[PDB]
Amino acid sequence: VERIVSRDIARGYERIPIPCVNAVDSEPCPSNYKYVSQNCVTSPMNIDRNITHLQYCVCIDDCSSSNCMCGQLSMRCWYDKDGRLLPEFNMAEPPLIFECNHACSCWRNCRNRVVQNGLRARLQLYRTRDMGWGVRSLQDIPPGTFVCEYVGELISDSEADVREEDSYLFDLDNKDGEVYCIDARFYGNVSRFINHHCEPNLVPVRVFMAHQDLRFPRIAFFSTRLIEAGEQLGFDYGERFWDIKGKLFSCRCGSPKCRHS
Amino acid sequence: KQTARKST
Ligand SMILES: Nc1ncnc2c1ncn2[C@@H]1O[C@H](CSCC[C@H](N)C(=O)O)[C@@H](O)[C@H]1O
Ligand SMILES: [Zn+2]
Ligand SMILES: [Zn+2]
Ligand SMILES: [Zn+2]
Ligand SMILES: [Zn+2]
Repeated sequence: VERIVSRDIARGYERIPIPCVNAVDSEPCPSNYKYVSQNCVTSPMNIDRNITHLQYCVCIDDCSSSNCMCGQLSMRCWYDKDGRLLPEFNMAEPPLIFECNHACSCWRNCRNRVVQNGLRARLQLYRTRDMGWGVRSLQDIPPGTFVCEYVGELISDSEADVREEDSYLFDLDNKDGEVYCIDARFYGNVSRFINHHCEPNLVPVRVFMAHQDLRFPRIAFFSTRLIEAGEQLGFDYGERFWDIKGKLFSCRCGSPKCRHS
Repeated sequence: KQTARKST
C-alpha cells in the first residue's frame, strides 16, 4: 500500500512541494544526491554573463506582437497567452528559445517568459514496479506545457567522459568540439528521476534566459500531448544513451513501438 | 563517448 516518504523532496526550493511516495517496497525517499533547483558548477565554467552581450527587445507592449526581437531570435515567440507552446511548434526538431531577459525593455510579466518562472506543475516522485524511482503528474497537463528543467552540475564533455556513474548525464550539444554536459548524479532536481520512454510525453527544448552563451543552453521539458493525472513522465533519452546502456539492459517502457527492447 | 549521455 502507498506510504508518503517525503512531504517535499525539494525542501521548499520549488513553488510547490514535490512529494515522494512508495506503494511498492520498503525503500525510503532517495537521499544519495543533493537536490538543487538551479544548475551549479564544481570546476569553473566561465559562462559569458556580460550584460552588454545580451540581445534584447525594446517592446512597448507585452511582447505578443510580430516585432519582438526576442521572438525573432526564437524564430517566432512560441508561447501562447497561457504560456503553452503553439500547435505549430516543431516537437520533432525544436528551435532554440530565447526568453526575455533583464536587459529587455518589457515588464517581468510579458508573454515571452515561461521557463524562467520555474516549475509549477504538481509532480510526484514515486516507486515504480520495475524501473526504480519515476516521476508522475498529479494533475492533467495540457499539450505544450513547461513541466520541468533538467538541472544539475555543469561539466565539460571531457569530464563527463570519466564520470563512472553515467546514468544522469545530459549533453547540451551533440556536435564535436567545445561541448558541455549536465550531470544530475550528485546535484540534481526532480528531472533526474524521469525515466526513458520510446513514445515520450515530454520533449527537451534548449532555452536561453539570463545569458545567451550558446555553449550553455538550459534544458526545458515540455509536454508533447495531454498528460493525464497519474501518468508517468517520460522522454526519449536518445541514441547516445542507449548506445552504451543497451549493452547492459533492455528498455522496459512497454510501448508497442519500443525501439530499445 | 566512454559514458552514456542523454541528448536532444
Ligand atoms: N525505459 C527504461 N527501461 C529500463 N530502465 C530504465 C528506463 N528508463 C530509465 N531506466 C533506469 O533509470 C536509469 C536512468 S535514471 C532515472 C531514474 C531511475 N529510475 C532511478 O531510480 O534513479 C537508467 O540507467 C535505467 O537504470
Ligand atoms: Zn519583446
Ligand atoms: Zn525581450
Ligand atoms: Zn518581453
Ligand atoms: Zn522502449
